[PDB]
Amino acid sequence: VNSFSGYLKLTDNVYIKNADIVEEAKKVKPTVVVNAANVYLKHGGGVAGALNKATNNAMQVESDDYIATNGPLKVGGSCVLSGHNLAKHCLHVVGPNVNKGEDIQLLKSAYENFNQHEVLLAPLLSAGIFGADPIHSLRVCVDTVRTNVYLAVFDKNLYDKLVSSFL
Ligand SMILES: Cc1ccc(O)c(C(=O)O)c1
Repeated sequence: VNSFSGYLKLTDNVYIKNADIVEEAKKVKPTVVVNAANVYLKHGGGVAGALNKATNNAMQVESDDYIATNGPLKVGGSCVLSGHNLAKHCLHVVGPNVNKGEDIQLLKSAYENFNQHEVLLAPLLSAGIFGADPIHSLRVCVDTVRTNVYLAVFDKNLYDKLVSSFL
């Protein structure tokens, strides 16, 4: 049993809810929250900007030190950093950004990072301002992630479309 409430079960391991991932993290304090990161861990907008704002910029301060030591992530890659006030850990995952011309085939590699964690609270990778089709992102999630993933979809209209269209 876990603390996640009000999710619709899509598969054996994938759950979905219309929720603000920031508000959801604050309530649940999950072991792992996933950030929709970029390779520079520059948390300006979308999920990264909202998560980072909720940490009072501590996520950005930690991230800048990580990049100064390690250099940029790979598209499709990840790193584990603090979850600050939102979670034990934040798994920063880089999905391909279609609005920068990145190979959408890298979305499966991105979701494979989730399999290193038994339970996660996550957004749909490469959705929102990363420009991918969220229906596609949910299909790759279901077909790639084998651990237990709780998906927070920000947009109510999109949430209803994802559920209604799910195969
Ligand atoms: C907080 C937040 C901001 C932008 C977004 O696109 C999402 C999401 O896709 O789930 C969430």
